[PDB]
Formats: sequence, C-alpha cells, structure tokens
Amino acid sequence: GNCFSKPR
Amino acid sequence: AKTMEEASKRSYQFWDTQPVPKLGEVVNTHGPVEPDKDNIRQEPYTLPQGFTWDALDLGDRGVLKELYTLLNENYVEDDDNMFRFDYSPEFLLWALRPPGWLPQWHCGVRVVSSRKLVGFISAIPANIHIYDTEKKMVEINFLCVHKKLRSKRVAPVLIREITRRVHLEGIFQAVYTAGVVLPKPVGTCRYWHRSLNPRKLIEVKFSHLSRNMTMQRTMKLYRLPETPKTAGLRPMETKDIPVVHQLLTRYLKQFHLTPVMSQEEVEHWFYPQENIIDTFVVENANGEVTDFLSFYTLPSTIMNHPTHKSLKAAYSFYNVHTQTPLLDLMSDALVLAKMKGFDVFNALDLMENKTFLEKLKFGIGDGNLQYYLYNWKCPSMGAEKVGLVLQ
Ligand SMILES: CCCCCCCCCCCCCC(=O)SCCNC(=O)CCNC(=O)[C@H](O)C(C)(C)COP(=O)(O)OP(=O)(O)OC[C@H]1O[C@@H](n2cnc3c(N)ncnc32)[C@H](O)[C@@H]1OP(=O)(O)O
Repeated sequence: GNCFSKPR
Repeated sequence: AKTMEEASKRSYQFWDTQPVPKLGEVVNTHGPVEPDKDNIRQEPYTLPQGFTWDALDLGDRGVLKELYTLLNENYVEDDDNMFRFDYSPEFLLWALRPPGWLPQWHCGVRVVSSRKLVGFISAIPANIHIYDTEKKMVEINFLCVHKKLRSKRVAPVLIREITRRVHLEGIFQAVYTAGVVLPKPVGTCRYWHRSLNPRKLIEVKFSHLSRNMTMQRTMKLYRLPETPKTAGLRPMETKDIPVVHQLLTRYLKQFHLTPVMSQEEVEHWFYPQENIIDTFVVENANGEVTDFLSFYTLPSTIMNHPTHKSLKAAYSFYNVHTQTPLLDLMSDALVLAKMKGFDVFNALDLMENKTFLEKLKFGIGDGNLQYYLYNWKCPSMGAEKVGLVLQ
C-alpha cells in the first residue's frame, strides 16, 4: 500500500 | 491528476522530457525507450540556493530519527487531509536495506544553515520480470519534500539526481507505484478495505455507517472467530525459507509483472519481523509446508482528533496457495490481524485477490494505485495480471 484510500 | 482522463487535459513539463510512453499512445512493442548511456554525468544537479545533497546513513539512530520525523510530518496524506502515513523507523530499515542496497541511493536534501532534512528519495535494487523479459531494476520509494518547500521545482530535481545515482551503477530501468496519474501506467489497482474494529473507524471518519444500518449490526456483521481454522498454521522460521522461496517462485509464473527473488531476498522480505512483517505458513500432517500468507504493518496518524491518534493497519503482501484454498487462507489472515490489534485490513485487487474480496466483507475504497515502468515500453495489462507488491 503506497497511496492512501478510504472505504467509499 | 488522480483519475486517468483528467490527466488528458494536463501537460507534463517534466514527464515529457523522460523516457516514458505517452498517455495517449497504444504500446505494441516490448523494449527500452532510449539507449543505455555511454557516459554518465559526474556532477550532482544544482539544488536551489541554501540547500545541499546528503546521503543518509540509516545505521545511525539519529539520522534515522531525522528520516522518520521528515516522513511522519510531510509524507502521503489522504485526499481530505485527515490521515498521514506513519512508517516505523524499524520499518524503514526493513524496506531501505534489502540485499544489495547502496548508501548513495538514500538521497536526502538538507538546509545548509539548520542542517535540517527537507527532502528524500530512495532506490533499492530489484530483479523485475516483466512479460517475457527479466530486467535488473530499482524501486523508487519515499519521494518526500518538506511542506514549506512545496511547489517550487524541487521534486523534478530529486528524480534526476536519483536517476543519475542509479545510472552510475549500470541500471537503466525502474519500477515504482504512485497514486497520481502520470505517463504511463502499465497497470491500475484498486484498494479494498476490511474492517476488523469497526467502532474506531466510524469514530475517526475512516468509514461511515452504511445505508440503513445500526452500529450494533455493523459490530456484529464484521465480527470474526477467535482462532484460525486452518490446520497446522504457524509462524515462519529459519527452516522454512527454501520452501517458501520455492512456493512463491512457481506461484508467480502466471502473472506478467512480478519480482524475482533469491533465497536471501525471500528471507529478508518474509521472515517474521514484529511490527513490520508477519508471515505464517501452513504445514500439513506430512511435515510439508504447502501454503503461506503474509501481511505487513503500516499505521497512519489520525489528524485533528483530540482522543484518537493512530490508525493501525495491515497490508496484504504475498499469499501463495497450493493445497489450501485462498479463501480460507485470507480468512485466517483477518483473524490473525484481529488478534494482533489491527483496526483495518487493506488489500489490493492484483493477482487473484478479486476472488476473495467480496466474500470476506472487504469494502471497495476510493483510492487508485498505479504501476509505472521507467525506460521500458510494454503494453499495459489488467489488474488481475499484476504480481508486484511494494511498501
Ligand atoms: C534508472 C532509475 C530511474 C529512477 C527514476 C524513476 C522515476 C521515479 C519517479 C518518482 C516517483 C516515486 C513514487 C513515490 O515515491 S510515492 C510519491 C508520493 N509521495 C507523496 O505524495 C509524499 C508527499 N508529497 C510530496 O512530498 C510532494 O507532493 C512531492 C515531492 C511528491 C511533489 O510535490 P511538489 O509540489 O514539490 O512538486 P513540484 O512542484 O516540485 O513538481 C511537480 C512535478 O512533480 C510531479 N509529481 C508529483 N508527484 C509525483 C510523484 N508522486 N511521482 C512522480 N512525479 C510526481 C508533478 O506531477 C510535476 O510533474 P510535471 O507537472 O512537471 O509533469
């Protein structure tokens, strides 16, 4: 995981 | 640019100078963009006035703390500026000193007066197998610039110097992952998220209570068993390195963008390190290791919250299966992550992951991760064919 993500 | 067809309106003043395919062109060939360099420039590029390059020795507790402080305050944040990554100093050593690392590839930018550290870019050696070619490359990671120094040309200076550092060692290709959209991704991967502790994620606004749902049902929907169900599952140790290597090597041959690891590299990336990398293997009744799973730990700092500070997360690494289904393997990984105190379990849709994602209550996330190849023209692939995981 290199970039940030959140649940949509 | 975060979505791909918003990049189409842009123009790239720096990425139109670099040997990368154009965002519009289709690629039908497999080869380099430019010839390997006969002579390599000997002088480092000119940093703006009052700044000088350095080479951080991470064997120094003081210098590593500088690197942690630089990244902890200035690294990647979410789109709404709520969370910032919190790489451990012990994590950085794990990902910046694999077999073959070089000190001049830990490039730092300092201020002459303060001697403060305001920038960083990294490079580690990696043998990458892309389609039918096996190339000695480097992985570029931890591209960071101080917040006060942003938007003033310093990022393209970091890329040209680190390229010059690696060109001096005979390597002319590279691989790297980023969230922004640049020319030109060989693959795009979506993040998915599985909530182990849904109470904390809702309080910190990581996720929202779904349509027509109470917290009690959501607390009871994402609950997990106490102990793993797979027989003979145990942590990895020294005696498991050769077979774990052998399992991963054959398993990867089906994908098109994978690494090629020696037995020393397999031991480095997979041998259990507490709070950095967790590996578990499956040993059957005949004493044979037939499967293994792995996840690494990367928390992020929760911002502007008076009571909640950190967000502990586990990231799916490599999971090879031969006699145990991938569904049971990943289910026990969630349980193993639940036992260790994780709040969430993130995983990409690369490889065969799309088979277990929906069934194991993973939620589809907002962010995209792009894979890039420097100085290698090759046709872009689908996410189901990517077999490369970076930190
Ligand atoms: C042979 C060896 C080859 C080695 C080289 C291989 C290439 C490796 C490439 C390195 C990738 C490693 C991946 C990782 O390590 S992941 C990188 C993501 N990291 C972060 O977001 C950390 C926090 N952000 C920052 O520190 C700043 O936003 C940075 C320093 C990233 C730029 O903020 P700043 O405001 O100071 O930028 P600028 O005004 O000086 O210059 C803007 C120019 O830079 C282009 N830009 C912005 N972000 C990225 C990016 N993430 N990859 C490539 N390029 C990027 C941008 O589109 C523009 O290009 P163009 O508009 O001119 O076209």
